[PDB]
Amino acid sequence: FLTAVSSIDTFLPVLNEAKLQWPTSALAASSEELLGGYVGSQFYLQDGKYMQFQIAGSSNRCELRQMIPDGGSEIGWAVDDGTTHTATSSIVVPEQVDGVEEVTIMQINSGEAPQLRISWIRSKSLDGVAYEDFIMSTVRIGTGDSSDNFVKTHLADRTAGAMSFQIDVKDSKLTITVNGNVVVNGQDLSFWDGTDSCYFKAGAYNNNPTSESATARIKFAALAWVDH
Ligand SMILES: O=C(O)[C@H]1O[C@@H](O[C@H]2[C@H](O)[C@H](O)[C@H](O[C@H]3[C@H](O)[C@H](O)[C@@H](O)O[C@@H]3C(=O)O)O[C@@H]2C(=O)O)[C@@H](O)[C@@H](O)[C@@H]1O
Ligand code: NA
Repeated sequence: FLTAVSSIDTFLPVLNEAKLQWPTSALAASSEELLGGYVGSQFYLQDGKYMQFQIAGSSNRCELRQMIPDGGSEIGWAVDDGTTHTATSSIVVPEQVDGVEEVTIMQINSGEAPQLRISWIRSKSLDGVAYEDFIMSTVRIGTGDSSDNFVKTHLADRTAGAMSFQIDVKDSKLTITVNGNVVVNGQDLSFWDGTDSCYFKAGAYNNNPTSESATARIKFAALAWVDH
């Protein structure tokens, strides 16, 4: 028997501003359904406190997608609209099973391309330095596929305990704070000026696994998004 995330108060504010995509982008449950007790192995309250996401398969997801609050439709904002767009979370990333290679846990996405992904990564070299079992940001600065279109940053090695995140977008600039420490300040987003379809996401989006059955698993102790 699985306990629903909505059975406690902690996540109601974000559930009131999200729909859930599972197991792919086009299959969704509404904010109303989430608030009404949506539950399953993919999305349940673990140990009385964690909004836990689980998903297997290449490019499959169990992921919240930002909505206008209070039964609203899909949100679309812009990096240069003047509003500060802020997402906060506290995440326990447990040990990922063999075959899971990258799990996107927070995003800024849009109708053109992902402006930002925060992901857990098993192993990667960045700017000449090898990192293992760590949290990375990937920012798009163009629409191409080569590495020149991205800025990738080692944010923090994965920790045993909960790790806090804050993503702030204001006036075409991005700041990321992890465990209270700034890890990216003033990253340019101006390529995306005028893109009015941006939105936050969070959960588990399974990227390039080497086994289709390996289940990615991510636990949120807190999640919120706000415009201010
Ligand atoms: O060394 C590198 O940086 C490796 O990057 C690989 O290309 C990445 C690309 O940089 C980026 O991470 C992209 O991200 C996509 C994501 O996985 C999801 O599919 C979706 O969110 O869309 C993202 C996007 O389009 O921005 O994924 C690719 C990738 O293949 O994983 C390769 O170039 C690799 O050879 C290289 O080592
Ligand atoms: Na765990």
